Amino acid sequence: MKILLIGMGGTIASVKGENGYEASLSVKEVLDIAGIKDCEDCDFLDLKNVDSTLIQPEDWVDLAETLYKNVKKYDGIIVTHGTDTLAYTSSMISFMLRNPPIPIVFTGSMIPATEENSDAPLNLQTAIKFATSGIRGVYVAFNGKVMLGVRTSKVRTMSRDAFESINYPIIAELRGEDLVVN
Amino acid sequence: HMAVLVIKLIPGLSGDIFRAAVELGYRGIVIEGYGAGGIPYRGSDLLQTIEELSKEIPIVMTTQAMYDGVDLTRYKVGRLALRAGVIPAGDMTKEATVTKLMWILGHTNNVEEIKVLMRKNLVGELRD
Repeated sequence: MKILLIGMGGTIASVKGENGYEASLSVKEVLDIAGIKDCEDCDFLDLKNVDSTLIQPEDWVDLAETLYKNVKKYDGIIVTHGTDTLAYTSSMISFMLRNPPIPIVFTGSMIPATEENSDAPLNLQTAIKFATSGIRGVYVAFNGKVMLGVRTSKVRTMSRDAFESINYPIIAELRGEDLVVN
Repeated sequence: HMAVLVIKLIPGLSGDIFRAAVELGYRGIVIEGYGAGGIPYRGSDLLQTIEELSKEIPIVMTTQAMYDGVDLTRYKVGRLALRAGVIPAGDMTKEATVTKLMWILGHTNNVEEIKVLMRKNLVGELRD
């Protein structure tokens, strides 16, 4: 029932202006604009609002501490993140939060949630479905697939199918409203 | 977090930059090798440089290829790299390899200890 969404920024939350500025949506605003209206009993925490290319190892320490202080309070946690370093973060958090009590699911999107053809809604709904599965650990949700976080790599730079599980089976895959684990 | 350097192996690559890295205070080095992994045993001073440095800092070997891991027992260049003290990354992703090494270095600086840990499946990253 109870999910925490933690925002780190990234393309999913990006908003650019004709006058050249670049702004960012809080994680609650991302979900709203993505049209996710059935995420009830969800809390929101904005940890960062950065292009993930800026991420440094200090950010992993801060994220891990924040995760540690929430894993007992929620049944699942979702972290929205830019795709450029998403797999470094999911990998480091896997080593830092050794075997957590709940699913922690990193996700993002190749197209800002503000665009009408965005992959944000699919990725958020996949993450939300898995964060309720009772399957503990650190994962990445992307393009309808759930992948072990410490086995995930960004494989494409300009395609919706940006991430793959390398040398390890995909954990679950979306078919309709159902995550299938085999 | 400790500073690690990641260098892609290319034809003719020298041990130069590796000494410079150690001299700069880098605490670990990852080399993306070819195929199943290894170090050229002639044509450069790279292997001799690594024999020395692998004693001071962990030198880890992964692959530039995307799929299947390294296996340094497979070829002479791999077995010689092992003899030189190279730590294999097995079937880990590059992101797991880098972050795992960084995480380990937070806890220890003993290269032989780092080597046991890199080779141990800590959280599902590796087939050991």
